Amino acid sequence: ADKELKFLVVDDFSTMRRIVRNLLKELGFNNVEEAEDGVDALNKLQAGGFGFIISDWNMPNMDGLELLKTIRADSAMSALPVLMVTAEAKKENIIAAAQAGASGYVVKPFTAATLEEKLNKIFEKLGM
Amino acid sequence: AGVVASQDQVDDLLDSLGF
Ligand code: BEF
Ligand SMILES: [Mg+2]
Repeated sequence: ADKELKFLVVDDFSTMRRIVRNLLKELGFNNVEEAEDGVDALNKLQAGGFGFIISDWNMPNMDGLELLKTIRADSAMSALPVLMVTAEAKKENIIAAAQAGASGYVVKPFTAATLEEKLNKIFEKLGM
Repeated sequence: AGVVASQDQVDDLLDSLGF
């Protein structure tokens, strides 16, 4: 994909955001911004220009499921890739995220290989 | 076993359901 694709990394945990942002940078993606929760994330998605979202689930204020649903419901952002990267491993919830239209689902802890594999999978499905 | 403990398990799950 375009090495200038704008990513939004959403997680309440500073350390994890560093992990994800660094992986993107190492993959060639230096245009990366961060949000600490869903409310924050949406405020940021409004200024526009974002091409891909990587989101945590459990966060204060708005969680990653409600955030996914809001993005999918917004005609300005409804087809934007939203990759879930979360500790949340209960089946009924992974199911919920995928029914809500998640582009993929990565469980914590993850390997760099997994993240890369899931990213390249989305790029191809969407022709990015 | 209500919980998944690996990526492969998640992949297999999502796959088994048409995702
Ligand atoms: F807190 Be995240 F959902 F791992
Ligand atoms: Mg969290």
